Amino acid sequence: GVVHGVATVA
Amino acid sequence: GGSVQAGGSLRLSCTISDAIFSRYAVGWFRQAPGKECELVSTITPDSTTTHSDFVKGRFTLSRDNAKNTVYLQMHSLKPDDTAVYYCASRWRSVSEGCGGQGTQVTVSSA
Repeated sequence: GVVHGVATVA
Repeated sequence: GGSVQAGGSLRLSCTISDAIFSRYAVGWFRQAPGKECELVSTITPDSTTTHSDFVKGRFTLSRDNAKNTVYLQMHSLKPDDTAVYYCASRWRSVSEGCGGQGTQVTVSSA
Protein backbone atom coordinates (compact mmCIF):
# COMPACT_ATOMS: atom_id res chain seq x y z
CA GLY A 1 0.00 0.00 0.00
CA VAL A 2 0.85 3.69 0.26
CA VAL A 3 4.25 4.61 1.67
CA HIS A 4 4.42 8.01 3.31
CA GLY A 5 7.61 10.03 3.34
CA VAL A 6 8.52 12.61 5.98
CA ALA A 7 8.17 16.21 4.79
CA THR A 8 10.21 19.01 6.37
CA VAL A 9 11.60 22.42 5.47
CA ALA A 10 14.98 22.16 3.75
CA GLY B 1 6.97 24.14 9.02
CA GLY B 2 7.97 27.24 7.07
CA SER B 3 6.42 30.68 6.75
CA VAL B 4 7.06 33.51 4.30
CA GLN B 5 5.53 36.70 3.01
CA ALA B 6 3.72 36.60 -0.33
CA GLY B 7 6.24 36.56 -3.17
CA GLY B 8 8.71 34.53 -1.12
CA SER B 9 10.32 31.14 -1.66
CA LEU B 10 10.68 27.94 0.33
CA ARG B 11 12.33 24.57 -0.23
CA LEU B 12 10.78 21.41 1.23
CA SER B 13 12.48 18.04 1.69
CA CYS B 14 10.89 14.59 1.62
CA THR B 15 12.85 11.63 2.98
CA ILE B 16 11.26 8.32 2.04
CA SER B 17 12.08 4.61 2.29
CA ASP B 18 15.20 3.87 0.23
CA ALA B 19 13.57 0.91 -1.54
CA ILE B 20 10.72 3.19 -2.59
CA PHE B 21 12.99 6.13 -3.47
CA SER B 22 14.98 3.92 -5.84
CA ARG B 23 12.05 2.36 -7.70
CA TYR B 24 8.82 4.38 -7.54
CA ALA B 25 7.51 7.83 -8.32
CA VAL B 26 7.31 10.14 -5.30
CA GLY B 27 4.34 12.50 -5.18
CA TRP B 28 3.97 15.79 -3.35
CA PHE B 29 0.46 16.52 -2.06
CA ARG B 30 -1.06 19.40 -0.17
CA GLN B 31 -4.17 20.17 1.83
CA ALA B 32 -5.29 23.75 2.42
CA PRO B 33 -7.36 24.63 5.51
CA GLY B 34 -10.85 23.21 5.18
CA LYS B 35 -10.06 21.76 1.75
CA GLU B 36 -9.38 18.30 0.34
CA CYS B 37 -6.03 16.66 -0.36
CA GLU B 38 -4.64 17.39 -3.83
CA LEU B 39 -1.72 16.05 -5.85
CA VAL B 40 0.86 18.78 -6.63
CA SER B 41 3.68 17.09 -8.57
CA THR B 42 5.62 13.84 -8.92
CA ILE B 43 9.20 12.78 -9.68
CA THR B 44 10.53 9.39 -10.84
CA PRO B 45 13.96 7.84 -10.21
CA ASP B 46 15.12 9.17 -13.61
CA SER B 47 14.01 12.73 -12.67
CA THR B 48 11.02 12.85 -14.96
CA THR B 49 8.71 15.30 -13.19
CA THR B 50 4.98 15.85 -13.59
CA HIS B 51 3.00 18.82 -12.34
CA SER B 52 -0.62 19.54 -11.68
CA ASP B 53 -2.22 22.34 -13.68
CA PHE B 54 -2.15 24.90 -10.84
CA VAL B 55 1.65 24.76 -10.36
CA LYS B 56 2.31 26.95 -13.43
CA GLY B 57 6.09 26.56 -13.29
CA ARG B 58 6.42 27.98 -9.76
CA PHE B 59 7.23 24.69 -8.01
CA THR B 60 10.01 22.41 -9.23
CA LEU B 61 11.20 18.99 -8.09
CA SER B 62 14.61 17.37 -7.87
CA ARG B 63 16.25 14.34 -6.26
CA ASP B 64 19.30 14.48 -4.03
CA ASN B 65 22.30 12.92 -5.76
CA ALA B 66 23.32 10.87 -2.73
CA LYS B 67 20.46 10.52 -0.23
CA ASN B 68 16.86 9.26 -0.29
CA THR B 69 15.48 12.81 -0.42
CA VAL B 70 13.29 14.65 -2.93
CA TYR B 71 13.12 18.45 -2.89
CA LEU B 72 10.19 20.72 -3.72
CA GLN B 73 11.45 24.21 -4.57
CA MET B 74 8.69 26.80 -4.38
CA HIS B 75 8.95 30.29 -5.85
CA SER B 76 6.53 33.22 -6.11
CA LEU B 77 4.44 31.90 -3.25
CA LYS B 78 0.97 33.32 -2.71
CA PRO B 79 -1.43 33.18 0.27
CA ASP B 80 -3.54 30.43 -1.28
CA ASP B 81 -0.43 28.19 -1.31
CA THR B 82 -0.86 27.99 2.48
CA ALA B 83 -1.39 24.31 3.23
CA VAL B 84 0.13 21.28 4.84
CA TYR B 85 2.46 19.59 2.33
CA TYR B 86 3.02 15.82 2.26
CA CYS B 87 4.90 13.29 0.20
CA ALA B 88 4.00 9.70 -0.59
CA SER B 89 4.46 6.84 -3.03
CA ARG B 90 2.22 3.99 -4.16
CA TRP B 91 -0.95 5.88 -3.21
CA ARG B 92 -4.22 4.17 -4.09
CA SER B 93 -6.08 7.50 -4.24
CA VAL B 94 -5.15 11.14 -4.00
CA SER B 95 -6.73 11.18 -0.52
CA GLU B 96 -4.07 8.77 0.76
CA GLY B 97 -1.36 11.25 -0.20
CA CYS B 98 -2.14 13.45 2.81
CA GLY B 99 -2.30 10.69 5.42
CA GLY B 100 1.33 10.79 6.59
CA GLN B 101 3.57 13.31 8.32
CA GLY B 102 3.23 16.69 6.62
CA THR B 103 4.81 20.10 7.05
CA GLN B 104 2.87 23.34 7.40
CA VAL B 105 3.58 26.07 4.83
CA THR B 106 2.18 29.52 5.61
CA VAL B 107 2.20 32.41 3.13
CA SER B 108 1.13 35.78 4.56
CA SER B 109 -0.03 38.73 2.48
CA ALA B 110 2.08 41.84 1.93
